[PDB]
Amino acid sequence: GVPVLNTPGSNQFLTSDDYQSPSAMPQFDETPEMHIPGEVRNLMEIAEVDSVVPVNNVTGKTKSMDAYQIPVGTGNTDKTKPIFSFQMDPGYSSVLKRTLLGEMLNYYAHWSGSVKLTFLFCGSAMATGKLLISYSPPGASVPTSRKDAMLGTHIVWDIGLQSSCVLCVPWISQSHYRMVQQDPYTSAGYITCWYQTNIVVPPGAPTSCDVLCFASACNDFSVRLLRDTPFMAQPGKLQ
Amino acid sequence: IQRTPKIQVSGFHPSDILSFSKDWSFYL
Amino acid sequence: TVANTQPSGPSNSTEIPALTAVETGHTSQVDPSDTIQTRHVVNFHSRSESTIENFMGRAACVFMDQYKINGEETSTDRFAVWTINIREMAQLRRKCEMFTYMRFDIEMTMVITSCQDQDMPVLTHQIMYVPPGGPIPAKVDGYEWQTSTNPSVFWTEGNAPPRISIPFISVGNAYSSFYDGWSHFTQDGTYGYTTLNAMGKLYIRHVNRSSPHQITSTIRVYFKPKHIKAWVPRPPRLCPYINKRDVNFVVTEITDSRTSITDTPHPEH
Amino acid sequence: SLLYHLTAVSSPAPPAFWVSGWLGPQQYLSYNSLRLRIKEKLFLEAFKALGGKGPYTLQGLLGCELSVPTAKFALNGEEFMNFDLKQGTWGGDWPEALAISQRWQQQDKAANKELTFLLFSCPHRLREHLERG
Amino acid sequence: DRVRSMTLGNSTITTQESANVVVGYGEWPSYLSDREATAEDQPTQPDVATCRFYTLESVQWEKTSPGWWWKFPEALKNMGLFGQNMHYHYLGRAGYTIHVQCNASKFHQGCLLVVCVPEAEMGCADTDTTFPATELTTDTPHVFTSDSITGKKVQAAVCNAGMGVGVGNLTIFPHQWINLRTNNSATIVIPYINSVPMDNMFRHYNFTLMIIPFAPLNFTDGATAYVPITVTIAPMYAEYNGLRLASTQ
Amino acid sequence: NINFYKDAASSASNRQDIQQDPGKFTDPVKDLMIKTLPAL
Ligand SMILES: CCCCCCCCCCCCCCCC(=O)O
Ligand SMILES: Nc1nc2[nH]cnc2c(=O)[nH]1
Repeated sequence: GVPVLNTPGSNQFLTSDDYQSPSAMPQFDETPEMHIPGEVRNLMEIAEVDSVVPVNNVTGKTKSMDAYQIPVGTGNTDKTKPIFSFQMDPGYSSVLKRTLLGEMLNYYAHWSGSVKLTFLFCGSAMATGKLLISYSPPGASVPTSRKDAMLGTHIVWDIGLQSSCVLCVPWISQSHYRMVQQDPYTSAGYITCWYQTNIVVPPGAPTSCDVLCFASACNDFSVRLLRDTPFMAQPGKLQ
Repeated sequence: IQRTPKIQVSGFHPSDILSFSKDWSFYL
Repeated sequence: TVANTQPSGPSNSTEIPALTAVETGHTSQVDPSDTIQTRHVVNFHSRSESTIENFMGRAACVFMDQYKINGEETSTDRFAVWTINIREMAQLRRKCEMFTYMRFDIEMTMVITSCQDQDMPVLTHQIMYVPPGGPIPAKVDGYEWQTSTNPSVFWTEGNAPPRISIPFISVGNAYSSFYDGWSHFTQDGTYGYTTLNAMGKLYIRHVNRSSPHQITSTIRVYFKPKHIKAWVPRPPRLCPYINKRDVNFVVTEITDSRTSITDTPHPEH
Repeated sequence: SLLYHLTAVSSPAPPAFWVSGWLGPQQYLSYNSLRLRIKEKLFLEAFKALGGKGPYTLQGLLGCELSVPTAKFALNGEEFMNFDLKQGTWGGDWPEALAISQRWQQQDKAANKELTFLLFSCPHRLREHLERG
Repeated sequence: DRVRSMTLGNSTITTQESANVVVGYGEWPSYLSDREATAEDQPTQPDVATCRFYTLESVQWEKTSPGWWWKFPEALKNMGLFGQNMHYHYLGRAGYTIHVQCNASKFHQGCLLVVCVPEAEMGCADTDTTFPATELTTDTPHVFTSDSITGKKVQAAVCNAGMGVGVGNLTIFPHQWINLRTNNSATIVIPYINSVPMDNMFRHYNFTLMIIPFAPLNFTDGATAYVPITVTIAPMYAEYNGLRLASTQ
Repeated sequence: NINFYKDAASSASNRQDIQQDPGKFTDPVKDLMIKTLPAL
């Protein structure tokens, strides 16, 4: 019949090919489609949802809820020290990599887009505060004073009735994409927090409050290469 | 169930008091 | 494509896009155009790789087992059984359990290899699918193998791997990655998603009757979900898997730890 | 009429599993867990599937008569599950029956081990005893 | 928009310091439609008699409490005619308004994650065995634990919200927060979520409601030490098929 | 775009389909929340 020439790549099983193959059950009448609420069509729909960020993932606290609560307090000492500081790197930063954003990212090797860090003040309704949340692109080192941090992309969070503030990490990068793993070429910078003024409380309110951080992707966020997550390992056969 | 250990030790349940009958009741 | 960056200038107003309330269960829709001065960026990035079709559209191994060609007539080592499920391999299991309900077709591909130890030119294998309730083979040469309605694939080595499509064969309107409930109405019996797993069994054997020396073939089944619909996403599995039958886990820490809340690894020491 | 009388106890006083093999009215084989070993593990795995607190006793009657195989089981002196030779699955109506049946089929070939035991290895050894005794 | 008033049967819920209402997956409960039905008998729709606000037993928020969970609709057995229709029918199907109430002074502080988890299938604390249904279902609800427990019960270490996941990632489910400085109530309107048109209201827990304090409750001495958390839940568009003799559970 | 088999299960994956509705997870709130306005 038709003279054919088998080109290279024949009789191979590439796990990423989409070919038509004979069905095992011809004319199978599957179950009718039902409408189930909450159909997800893209992983970026999951990465766009806020998830509590364990900023306080210090040793011994990563099996508690203390991992999540950022302690802020009314006190005249160490007001010059940063409230918290981590690498803005949602793929490999231990602070961010296990959130929904970081979990979706790890299944990928490249990422791109803006990350919004939302900070929820969980103190008294009588506690007032102002915090400077900063983002420093990776050129210089980490800011070690509020003066070095106010020079970057920052926002002064006036704690009031709204209870939450958004620091948008605005995707300042030299390349269109960054690596999800760590490499110096695609470093994304640092997130630092500082007391703008202070947490001030009445005589009967608790003098120390907690802040919760939430990470999510923005409208321009996307992930590119598809890779196996380093988070799941199977040392042996299951049971 | 529980059974009365009829002594002639057999036809009882549970075991602590060795095989059992079609009754599932043990005896020694 | 993803949304472009709009130009934004200096602002001094009562609009507060950065001030929100996470208490509402609402994720803020802020983009950098609302918090800083941005430039117009015509963004051409698209989320094509992300989609559930591409995310799950990679053939993953779901079952590895071996079976000998020689043995006593009634030997059960001469055929392999699977009891089809997607919980045996942690990678595809974790990918599928990021959604509560899924509805896909399976593109099954098998990779059968031969292991010998110190002359049969090539072996033929039969992979018989036994839907729930069908007669299961007692021995490799049992009558069931003469599949009359069980779908079966035959494959001699050196050829392309065997590959078949499977429709969406659940009695429900979707596959359940999780089932918080029991098999019996009295709230006992089996707890969990093993209650809803009513996909058949997979029997694999050598169609060759015998061999001079013992040969151990290993079959690797590769599932690739296609035409996928997924509902109700869930947090990805944090803890390592223990059993292929339940959600049992050992308490795993939330993320890797640091030394202090301001511990930021920096190069410029 | 070859017959195996298997027993298992969740809470034994210091033999969690012991077997008595019979040919009709005479006992020839005795097995204890301290000193079938695959069904010793299969029986002790059954208590991990029951989810209850109180002590359980699992019994089995695995055997054959000239060939007919009996695969009956009792939970606390009450027959709760059977072996279905066609489907090759342990079967009962009680929730405990399905729970133990599922825990045993997780082993992924224990169903075929049981079916071969009842279909070929019990009749074979029964006739081998009939000839040698 | 802080104030909100919900009327379902002969019951009204008022709240003055509330966030928005969360409609689970942006869908409002509805009756099963003829194209998606499979059970052929006529459903019973006793709207006001069962689709009304039911108040569960309160729990006491403490400075160290790690959280609570309720499994629905099973927690609503013997809760009025809703529980009766659960007993007498084989199938049931309903959406729910889960109103969680926790008021406290302006000198208190704390934050709860009030989340509805569809199919919150949980793992046992002893990972080779299993647990009875009494370790999952409620009366009083089950509590999470700060540390990892053992036994034939749910692994309630709150870091893994009984499900072997990150507890901080539970916000992928229909959730809200009760920040004692912002609101004193959380409302979640969850529709019927399942892989089948209807299901048994007893052997299947369609969703679990978790209240988990992410910021612990704190107050100085003189402030009210007793701060309860009340869960009021109302079925919605409830219907039942396969009426038979009543269950005995 | 050609199907050589009669069954719909025996096709390739729908790789070109890119659609999404992130509002059912990010804005599942009943009353609409305009971004520039106060949340409460
Ligand atoms: C020789 C023909 C082989 C037929 C194989 C039938 C394949 C069974 C169907 C796959 C079941 C997938 C279940 C997914 C459950 C889940 O989403 O968690
Ligand atoms: N209060 C209310 N909100 C809806 N949103 C969509 N449908 C409805 C309805 O019927 N009542």
